[PDB]
Amino acid sequence: TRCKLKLLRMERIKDHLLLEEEFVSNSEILKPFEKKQEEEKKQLEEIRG
Amino acid sequence: MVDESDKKQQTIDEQSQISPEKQTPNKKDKKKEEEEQLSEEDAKLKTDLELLVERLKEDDSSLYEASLNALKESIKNSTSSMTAVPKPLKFLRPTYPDLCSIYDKWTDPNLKSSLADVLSILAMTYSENGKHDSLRYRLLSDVSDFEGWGHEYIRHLALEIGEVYNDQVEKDAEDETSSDGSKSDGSAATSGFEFSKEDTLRLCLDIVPYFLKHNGEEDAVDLLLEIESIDKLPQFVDENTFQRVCQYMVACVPLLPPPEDVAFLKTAYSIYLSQNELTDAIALAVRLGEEDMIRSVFDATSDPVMHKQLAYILAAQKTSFEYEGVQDIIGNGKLSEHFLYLAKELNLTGPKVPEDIYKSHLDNSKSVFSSAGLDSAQQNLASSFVNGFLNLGYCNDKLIVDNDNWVYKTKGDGMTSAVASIGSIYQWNLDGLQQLDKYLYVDEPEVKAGALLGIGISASGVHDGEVEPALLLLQDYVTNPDTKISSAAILGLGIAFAGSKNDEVLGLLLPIAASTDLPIETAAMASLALAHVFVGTCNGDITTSIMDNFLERTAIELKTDWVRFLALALGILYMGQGEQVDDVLETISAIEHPMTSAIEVLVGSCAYTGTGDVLLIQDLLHRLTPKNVKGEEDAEIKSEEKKGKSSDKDATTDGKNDDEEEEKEAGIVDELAYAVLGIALIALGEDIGKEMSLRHFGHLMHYGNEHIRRMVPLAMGIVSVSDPQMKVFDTLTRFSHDADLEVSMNSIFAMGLCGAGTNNARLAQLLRQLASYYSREQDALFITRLAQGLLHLGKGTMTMDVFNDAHVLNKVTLASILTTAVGLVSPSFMLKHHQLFYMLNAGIRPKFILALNDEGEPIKVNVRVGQAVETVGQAGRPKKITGWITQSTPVLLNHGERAELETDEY
Amino acid sequence: PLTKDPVDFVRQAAMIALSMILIQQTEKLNPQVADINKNFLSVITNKHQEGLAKFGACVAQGIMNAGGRNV
Amino acid sequence: PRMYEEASGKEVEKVATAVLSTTARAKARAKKTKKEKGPNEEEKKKEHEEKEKERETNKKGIKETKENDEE
Repeated sequence: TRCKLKLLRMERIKDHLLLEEEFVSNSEILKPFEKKQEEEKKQLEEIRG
Repeated sequence: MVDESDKKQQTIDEQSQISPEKQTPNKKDKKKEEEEQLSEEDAKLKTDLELLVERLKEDDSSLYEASLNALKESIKNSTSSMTAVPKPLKFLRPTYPDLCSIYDKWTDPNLKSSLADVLSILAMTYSENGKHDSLRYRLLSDVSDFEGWGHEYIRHLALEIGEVYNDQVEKDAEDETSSDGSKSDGSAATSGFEFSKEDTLRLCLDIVPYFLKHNGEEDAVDLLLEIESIDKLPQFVDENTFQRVCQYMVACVPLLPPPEDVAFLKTAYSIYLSQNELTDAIALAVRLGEEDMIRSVFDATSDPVMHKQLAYILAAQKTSFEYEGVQDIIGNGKLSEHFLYLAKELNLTGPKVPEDIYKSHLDNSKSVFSSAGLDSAQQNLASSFVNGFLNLGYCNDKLIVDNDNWVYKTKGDGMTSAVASIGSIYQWNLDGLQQLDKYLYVDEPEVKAGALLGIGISASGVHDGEVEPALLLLQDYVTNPDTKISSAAILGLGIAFAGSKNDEVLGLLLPIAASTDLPIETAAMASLALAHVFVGTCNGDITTSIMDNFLERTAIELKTDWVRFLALALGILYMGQGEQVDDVLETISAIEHPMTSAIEVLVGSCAYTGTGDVLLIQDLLHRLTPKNVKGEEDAEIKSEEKKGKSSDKDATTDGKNDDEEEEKEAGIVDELAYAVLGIALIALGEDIGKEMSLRHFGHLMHYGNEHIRRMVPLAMGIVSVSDPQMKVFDTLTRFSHDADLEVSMNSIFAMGLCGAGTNNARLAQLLRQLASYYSREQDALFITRLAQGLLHLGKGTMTMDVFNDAHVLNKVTLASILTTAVGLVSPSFMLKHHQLFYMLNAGIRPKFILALNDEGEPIKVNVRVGQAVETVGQAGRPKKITGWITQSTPVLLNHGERAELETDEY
Repeated sequence: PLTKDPVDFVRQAAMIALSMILIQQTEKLNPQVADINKNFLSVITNKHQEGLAKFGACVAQGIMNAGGRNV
Repeated sequence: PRMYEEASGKEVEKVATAVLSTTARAKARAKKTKKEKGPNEEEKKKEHEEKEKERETNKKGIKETKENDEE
């Protein structure tokens, strides 16, 4: 039982903290590049209708 | 099932399935009328017990519920548990399962809640008798089958776990809480816990921890020692006992904060010491990092035996294994005092014998060169460093160096680093000093300085036993007043001795590192060296280093580079401790400036290490804050801000890295990914912040020892070709190195594509070239790990110079630093009294099966490979000894440890 | 209801009408003055309202704040 | 009347939801943490006060008040 838990200890914390990170980070990815990336998005958008 | 009366004994059991006539009517009436009939009840107790046992086979909820329904009432309704005082107390044995039948077999939410509390009280009172222990026992070792008992027996056990946990969270404790109604301590439940522990250790693995961690005391653990040390060999073998023990520290490793975690690991060490294998003792003593525990195991073999025996040889081997050299210094001199033989013993402890074994391995691996043939401009400088990077460790490439042509064509800072790279050819070797000497007595001061760096690197493999120590050479240079000479000298001294804090080495470095009034950029090396020296052992948090940092901030702020190196140096110094580092966070923060805040976030990581989950969230809120503040508006400063931002990014990564090594072991995949996303927040929050986070990612991986090494470095690499700073590639390759030319090929093609393809600056090109040669060592000569290898939870001391350099934009000055990259792992060989240099056979194992381990005690099946192979990195790390069929017995158990094998043939 | 009417042209009229009615009456003398005010700003700030709506919102806001709040 | 501004609440909301989800992920660790923390506070002080650790706050009485301010 206590051997199972050692494995169970790492597994829960680390991935569920990364999940909580990725969720917040969806927004955050846009923020450092928003004038190369939205500039590119604009020009992409304009030609293809 | 159906009633069939008293025709035979078989049908009596069927009769009492629906309605008992010897437990319900008779007994009930009896108790509620005469009190001469207490004597009849006492005899009938034995009969009642048997009827439970026979009908334990039956499992259906209905025919336990209803049957014992009116007995459950009788506790308070008729008997009241005091109409005959002793007599209901000792008749609580059949009535206690009756209560459990409504708890667990039937689920009625109102009664399941309420009777949990009742069960706790009556468990406590009946454990005074010691018959509540026996009640648990008949279900723990079983007598009969039902689905019911397998869940039910835990409900009794859970009562104990419940209360003990609650006394910490809620300060009131005891029976004042109505959630158990049972007192926390007192000599009525304490004796119950000890007896319970005995039975559950034998048959289970269960309540034995719940009790330890809930007590929160090392005392709980020291009781555990007593019982287990009896069990060590007669009940089951040494090995089985051990798997419980190293586990004692590991399951709650990542959930004992600093004062608790150390106090528990003391006890696991002591259990091992008591048991047969001292091999298990040494591993835990290294873990603690305390000087005291190391000495005790070394003393235990050396001192009692007058004769040389196996015992002196074994002592020397055990201390030799840590290439920190912390164990090396301590163990020396006892050998001298005893005086059986000086000559064999002193050499064997030192890293001098590790030089000799390397030659045997090298013979197999041979030499293959692939170094760049480019000359002229910055391409000359690139190629000359690259030669040293491919010939790391002991290698012979004398003749190329002796062709002084290309050597002299280096210029400026290039000269210093060129001489330093020559030293890494003879890394971990006594000979090589000759090449360095020539340049040192001629030409400009620049080559003189580079010679001293090279001495540092070479002296790594020989600095113990008073056989050409680095101290001896380098003291003269410190005395000399020139800044370049002195700065180079103390850098090399720190590298060579590593974690060794010998009196001569330490005390040379003690008055110095206290001038920062004078503005010298290259006086970073003052604190940087001392920080390196400190790691590998418990830290005094030296007053010399703390004072000079503060003084530097007062004096200057013009040299941004200087103060950034200084900040890191404090945080690296404190490594090897975390208890004491909680104190010094406050001390630094006493004097407050925005510049001082940069230092604080770094030191927070070390204090909180192996505990970081408060640390993690902190280092993420910090990231958010600049932007968050801009948000508010949306609806001298230069130096302070930049130091602020950069420190945080470094700190975030560092926190994660130290944490992932020590902790549990599954989670390692996950922690690498936390970086990718930290960078991702960064990918559209700070533009400036991206530059720092790129470089950090590679050393995140190397420190963390990630399981996956194929996909993630390569994928990240492609994105970062476009992005500025080619120093990103250097940091990736230190991870990718692994077992050579498994992982590291994909790196050679990928890094080689961007480098060869794009030339648009010879500056950019230089970083890319150095990274490629680092990654591979020809024919698996050696491997580099940040980790000790002796412990896979460990962390080195020689690899901390690698970790330092990724916090700053690339510079020619930085190139001199990067030549140093020490961190060697030895290839194991089965030793004899004549010092045999060949291993017979080993099993190598990519992935441990065992769910009875994390680390994985190597499986006994394995895949078999030949003699004289390097200890394989990831996807090979568990290593089992095959020697048993040729009947050879390891004296020194090896699980994929760094440690050289030793075998006794009889 | 005529400030959330299905047709836009009614909305311009309705906002203007309110502000004509409630030209300089304080919000502790008619609570709904503030609420209505806020509607107008909310339309002006939005950039997914009809240009008919936006036109009405800004004209009606200036009538609310007319004369230095002295008329 | 008046002046209306606020759009840094949109930022503030975002980091508020973040810490709160992080705690649930964190829980497994926090539970051990509470063991060690609380005895230390008892023997000493909360921080620099000898109050607001007697109870959940320092009061458990009613807090409801009615008919307050202007009418």
